[PDB]
Parts: sequence; C-alpha cells; structure tokens
Amino acid sequence: GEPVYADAVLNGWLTSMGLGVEYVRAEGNTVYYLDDEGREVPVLDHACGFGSLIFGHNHPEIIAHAKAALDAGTVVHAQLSRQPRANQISRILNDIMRRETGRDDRYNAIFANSGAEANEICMKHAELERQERITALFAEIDAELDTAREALTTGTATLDTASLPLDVDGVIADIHRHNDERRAERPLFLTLDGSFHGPARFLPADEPELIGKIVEDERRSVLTLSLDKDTVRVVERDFPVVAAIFVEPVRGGSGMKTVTPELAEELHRLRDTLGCPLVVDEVQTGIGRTGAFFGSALLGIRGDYYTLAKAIGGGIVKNSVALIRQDRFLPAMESSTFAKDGLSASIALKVLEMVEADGGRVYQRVRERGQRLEAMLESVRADHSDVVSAVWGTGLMLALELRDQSNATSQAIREKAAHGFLGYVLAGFLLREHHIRVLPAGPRSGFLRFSPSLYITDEEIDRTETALRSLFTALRDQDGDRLVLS
Amino acid sequence: GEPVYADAVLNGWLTSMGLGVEYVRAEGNTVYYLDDEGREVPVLDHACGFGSLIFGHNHPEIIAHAKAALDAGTVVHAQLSRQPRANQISRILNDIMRRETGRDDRYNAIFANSGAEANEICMKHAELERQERITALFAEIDAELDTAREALTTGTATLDTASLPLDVDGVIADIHRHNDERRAERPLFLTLDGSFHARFLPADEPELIGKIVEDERRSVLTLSLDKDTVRVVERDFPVVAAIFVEPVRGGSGMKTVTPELAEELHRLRDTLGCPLVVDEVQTGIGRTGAFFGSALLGIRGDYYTLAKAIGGGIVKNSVALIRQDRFLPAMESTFAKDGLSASIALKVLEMVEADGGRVYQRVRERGQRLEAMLESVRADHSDVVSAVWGTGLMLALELRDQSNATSQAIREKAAHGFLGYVLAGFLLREHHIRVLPAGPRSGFLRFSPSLYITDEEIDRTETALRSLFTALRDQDGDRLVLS
Repeated sequence: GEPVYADAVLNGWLTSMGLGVEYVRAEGNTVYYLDDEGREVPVLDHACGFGSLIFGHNHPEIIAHAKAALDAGTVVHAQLSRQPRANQISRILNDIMRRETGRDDRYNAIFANSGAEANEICMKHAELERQERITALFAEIDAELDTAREALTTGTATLDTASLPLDVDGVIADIHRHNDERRAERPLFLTLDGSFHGPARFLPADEPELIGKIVEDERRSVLTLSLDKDTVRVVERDFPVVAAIFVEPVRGGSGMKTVTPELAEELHRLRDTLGCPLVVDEVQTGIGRTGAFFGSALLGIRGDYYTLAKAIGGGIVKNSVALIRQDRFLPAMESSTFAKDGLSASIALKVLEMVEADGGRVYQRVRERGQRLEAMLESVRADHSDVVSAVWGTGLMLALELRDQSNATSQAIREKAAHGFLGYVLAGFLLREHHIRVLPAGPRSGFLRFSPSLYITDEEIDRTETALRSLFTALRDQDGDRLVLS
Repeated sequence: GEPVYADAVLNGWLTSMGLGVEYVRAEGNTVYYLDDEGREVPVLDHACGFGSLIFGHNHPEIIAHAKAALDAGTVVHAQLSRQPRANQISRILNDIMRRETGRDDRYNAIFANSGAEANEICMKHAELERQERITALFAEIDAELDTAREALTTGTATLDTASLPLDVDGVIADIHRHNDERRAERPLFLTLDGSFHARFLPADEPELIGKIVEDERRSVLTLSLDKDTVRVVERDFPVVAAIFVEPVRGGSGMKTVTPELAEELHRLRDTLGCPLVVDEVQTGIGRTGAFFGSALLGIRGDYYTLAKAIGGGIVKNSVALIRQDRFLPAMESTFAKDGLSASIALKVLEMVEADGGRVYQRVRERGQRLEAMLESVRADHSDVVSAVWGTGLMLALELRDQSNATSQAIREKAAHGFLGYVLAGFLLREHHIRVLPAGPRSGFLRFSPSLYITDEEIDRTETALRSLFTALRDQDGDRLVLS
C-alpha cells in the first residue's frame, strides 16, 4: 500500500519469478539471504556479477589492497596532473596481448567508467579515422575536378554525354551537391545480432556467407571527373560509409556463443576490405574467464582496438579501458571526471598482479575448472536432451540452451515461456529448492548461465549437477505447480 | 626515447603549461607532490575533482564507512535481486526535493555509472513519452481520416480544393506517406550552449530562444470534416523530446540560470508538453548552498540527474529521478546499482543532511567568504578580470581576452586557447595552489574547494591571485610561460 521510490515493478516481477530474495553478505562463490527465522542461508552464485567475479565476491586480497589504498590517502581525483598508474596498467596490458597473440603490436590506453563508455571512445576514434579518409578522398576529387575543367575549356578533351545520368561549371556544382549529401550522411557501425555496444546494422553471425552480401548493399559512391587523354567521363568512386566493425568474442545476448573461425575470417576479410578498424569488445567477458586474459587471443580474433571492463574492478569498483593501436592513434583524443580515478587504478594493478601471478597459473586453473564444469553441463544435457538443446561458451563462461517451452502442456509454464520468462522461472526453482543462484541469458531468457569464480569446488559443481537433474526432471514431467509460483 | 603506453601527449602538454606534477597523497583540501629532495609539498586544491569533493579528499568518515562496508562482506554484485538501498536512497532524495522546493512530488530512482549514463536514461524515457504522444496523435488522425472518407463517399460533404497544395483514396495514402516521413524523423533535444549531456540555444539571449524553437515546429496532416465540407488541415507534431538545463553551466564559466531564462524554459516545457530535465550531475550535491541547484535558482524540473559528490570522492555513482506520475515502468547495467557505491551514497546523504542541514549553512558562508575575496581581487585587477560567476562554493573568475597581448609567449598561448592553464601553472609553481580553468578558451579560473576551506587558505589564494594578475598586467611573459 505505502509509498515506493524505486524498484516497484522490478521487485514485483522478481517475486513472481521466485527471485525476490535480498543478499545481505557475500564471500567467495557464496551469497547469503535471511530466512523468516532470521538466519543466513548460503547460496552458490553461478551469476557472479555476470562473470565480473573471476576471483569471487570480496576476495580478501582485493579487500586488503582497497583498505590499504584508502588509508594511504590515494589521490582519487587528480584530473589534469601526471597519473603514472594509467601508463603502468597499459604496459601490463600490451605485454599480456603480445604474449597471448605472438604479435609485437603497441596500444595506447584511454580509461572510462563503463564498458559502454570504453566502446564509445572506440566509435569516436573510428569516426575520426573515417573523416581523415573522407578529407583525403574529397581533396583528390577537387584536384581531379580542376584538371577536368582546364581540359574541357582548353578543348584538349570533351565531356562524353553517356555518363550524364549521374554544360561544365553546372555539372561541377551538380556533383559538388551530390558528394555533399553523402559527406553529411551518418556513419555505419557493423555489429553482430546478439550484441549491442555503446546508426548501426546487426548482421547474422550464424550465417557468415550472408554478411558479405548485406555489407555489399551498404556500398555508396561519390562522383568525380576522370580525364583520359582526349575524353572526360563522370565516374563513381567508393565512399567509406562503415566507421568500424564490432565483435564480442563471447556473445552473452546470443547465449554465450563463441566467434567461430568461419565468422573470425569474414570479420578479418571485411576489415581488410572496407579499411575501417575491427573493434574487439571484451568488456562483457571478464579478464581471464575464457582461459586466456583475452578471449580474442584464445579464438584467434585480430583486433585493431580492444575494450575491457568486467573483473578489472576486483568486484568492488568500476573501471574500463580502450586499447587503440599506436600506429592508428589520432592524438587529437587523450577525458572524463570519474575516468582515470586513483582508487580504481590502484585496484586494477592489484587484479593484474593477481591474474598474472605464478607464470599465469590462474589461467591454467580457469581452463580446468571450466573443463570440469562444461563436462558436467554436457553430462546433464545427454540425459535431459528433451529440454536442453546445447552447451555454449568456453572456460568459465558457459551456458545451457533451453528447448522452446511455448507449446508446454502446463498452462503455468506455457504462459511464462510465451511472455519470455522461462529462464527466470527455472532459476527461481534452483534458488528455493537447491540454494543455487543462476540467472538466464539471451532475449527469450532461453539460456542458463554458469560464470562462477575460479575457486568453484568439485563438491559445489556436484551440487549444481544434482540441482540441474532435479530441475530438468520437473520440466520433462511438465510439473507446472512446482516450477511456477501460485 | 623509451616506449610509452598512455598519456604521451597529455603529460607533454601538462609540462609545457607548468601542471606536470604527480600527486602522491591527498587529505582535505590538500594534495601532495614530492620535490627533487623527496619530501611532500602541500598544495591547496581549488579544483577538488571539478567540485566532486564537497567533503575534501578522502574524508575520514567516508573512508571509515567504506572500510566498514568492505569488512562486512557488502554484496557489490547482486544483479536481479532485492536491493533495498536503492529505494532507501530515492526516499531521502524525494524528501530533500520536497523540503527544498515546497512541492510534494514523488520521483522514481534509476541508478547508473556516470552523469552521462543518468542523462541518457532521461533521454530514452522522454523519447518513450514522445512515442506515446505520437501513437495517440496518429490514432485520432486515423479516426478523423475514416469519418472524412464515409462523408465524401456518402456525398454529405465535398473536398474543398483550396487545401490541395499539401480523388479521395489517393489523398488518404498521399497524406499517410507525408505523416510517415515525419514519424521516422529523429527526435530533438533542446539544450543551452555551454553544456552537452540536438540544438544548442543562446542562454544569454532568452528572448531569442522562443523564435528559434518556433522554427523547429513541424505539422502532420489530416482531414477535418465540418458538417457539409472536408478540408486538408495541419496538426502540431511533437518534434522536441526533452529540454535540458544545468543550473550552473561549467562550460560557460560557472554561470547560473537567470530568472529570465528559468521562465523561458518553464514556458517551453508548458508549451511543447515535453519534460524539462534538470542536469545537476556536474554541480556536486550541496555545493550551491542547497542540495539541489534547481531548488536554489527556482528551476521546476520534471526529471533530475545527480552524480558528483554522491561517490564521497572514492567511488562512481549517478541517479535519474523521474516523476512517478509520468514514469513508464517499461524502463527500470552490470556495474549500475552496485552495493558498495549504494552503501557510500547513504553515508554522504546522512553527512550532508546532518544537524538540521548545518552543512548547507556552512557551504553558503564559506562561499560568501570566497566570493567576497574573488570580488576584492577583481576590483583591483579589472584590467585582466571581467567578472566573478557562480554561487555557494561553485565560483569562477572570468579572464579578459589576452589574444592581443604584448608578450609573444602569452599571446601564442591565448591564441591556442591555453591561457587559463598557463596562469594555473603560475599558481602551482609560485604559490603551491592547484587551480584548473573552465570554459572553452580556458578563459575562466574555477574555485570549487571543500566546505572545510579555512580563512588562512582563502588568504593565501588572495595573495596568489594579486601576484598572478600583477604579472599578467606587467605582461611578464617570461615568468608566466615556461621556456
């Protein structure tokens, strides 16, 4: 009845999915809520801030470091002074990229608050590159336009009339208008359907053969006068319409699908062809979570720029970064108020020390925990194929695909399937009946995500298996009354 | 010669302005660098994270609270679970707004990472409202189009031909095409020149804004049946989605929204029917001498954004307040609504609201003290200082243009837009005072210190400014600009 100031529809919706619990403490892969009696129930967190918590909630090393930084009087707001930590971080990042790819490429670092802000710096930089390409194109055209004019009026050549669908001084200004309606047209950002970053086009990542035809349609030309000894033609010239190409090495919104080699080569072709940078968006992945620092490196994606965010905060603060290759870098760029802050930078260096510690024994751990957890999800799917289509992802960034339940026998399940809430409803079963926090991914919530810390135990994975077998038995048995509340 | 991975042009540019110091520690209004001998030099910070540090750097209360939150195992990442702190915060915010404005309005809270993210939630919500206005408009038109058709073919009325510059079944589809080229046109965000959060309007000339907005007026078409006749008439199409105002415009040199401008923004909002979004993100809560600048300067917003100072100068947090009676619940990010920044938000709000708003009193009198000093300096230094702008502890001095300067060294820097930065370099090296400029020619000097600034600290600032403006008067290029 009473006045509410936030979360009225959210909290209402969460309760009806069976997810309306409040977490009062967290440590490692455990988050705790209070029962009616007032005691702390441990819940195993397979969400982990959508894969942000590669080190689990509130790792004692990150907590120690943060308390140490705060007592040390770390300068949080030092805008427009020397902040060496930015450079210190970009160094370790460049080093890791060199090590993981073979390439001896060098990247400049720009810091930001969110992953969206990191990709937006990339979009602006790519748009600066396209404008540079346009200035050069339109100059060449001016030089070709002059030459053509002093050659039609010299009488050394004559305007072939067959090219006029597209006097002299009139055709010049008539072209100069056509070229101007192009230059002030908006730039194009190629992205894959299942991803949004920061005037775009979403392409079918499942059908890469079809991407080339779709990009080919966006091809636009400007016009010029091509002098050829004795004659002058009105010819078409390629105008750079695409500013950048954006790829997540693991597509959350597609249910944690990995960039296939067939798609990696279509993105490389496009980048080589259109001449615009390939931006690798690793913001939503979580550093180390694929079993390499860089997903891009693991799956052989050769980016011109890269973004990072998740896990760089140590699960306590918010930090993001854009790496742009120095040989392309327009220093025109190089800031925001909260960006490049001192506290998030001190903690970044701690996380990078932690993930790189003991000759990268953290990446080894991630790979084998990921192998263990994938093998369990595959074991469950083999027995529960009526309700589970696939397991997707790599390392500790995995998901199960749910078979469509929009035709379900149960009214209660079928309603929820239809409204796009199946994943949330099955996640409500896993909370109340098994004390396991899972959240779905994908737009029909038709996937279940497993993105826990690298400290997940064999016992914890086993409890997850028991819980999934239980869930998928209930779903098979169309037990609406046990899966859906009311 | 070595490999560099960040800040190569920045650090280079900062050194040539005399700002290439590295701050190793901060407490209160002091930040410290190390000299060649290795000892900590205290520097007085009049920048304070562009007014983010209303409580100064690393306030021991915010630090204690944060350490307490971290040891408590505070859930930082609880996405899609009950997080009551969000509601707890939106309550105190609504309360403060009620108290400072008189109004008993209720606002829903949406949390975000940056001020930009807070204003972007506002733009999307305002754009949802415009689409709702469009759906209703285009329905009414469909109903008017039908009525008109069953009345031209009934023969009860005839199409007045005088309105045809703009058969029947042909004119219907001919209109339905004109209306469709409008609906898929992009929405318009009115903003004032001196801020980004579109069309930038002259805040200095509010009489001129009305004519400019009047030009953006677009119409869709319909058939107006009137008993015996049917006309093709024009109808107002909502083109403007939202109007955006900073109560204090940083990018204009800390200028306050005048009453004359506050009433032109109110008129526009009442006229166009789109929300007035008050952007208080870049101001800093409490810094004007009220929680809300909007409240101090009598700006009546439909939505409000906040960011600066909500982090306690340690974390990043922002919020959009949208009036519940407008709120399209359709709306309601990974890092957004995090547990740590929420725990610290409640601490800042407890601190600023403590002792019957004793903090706002203090801000007003420290601001009065500091403004009175800046005015005393300008009275003697009118050759180089035009104005003092701002209110509370969000003040700036306006520099007279130095693009005509006698000194080659000054005149070059004036021309490249770096005067403010160069005078700030003098204040650092010769007086141990951190000032940064504001505005696009860096033709302003900002003073946005903590509410703990001392009379002795303000006095050192006066001594330093008198010194700076004497050197500038004397066109002493060699002392102001480094070679």
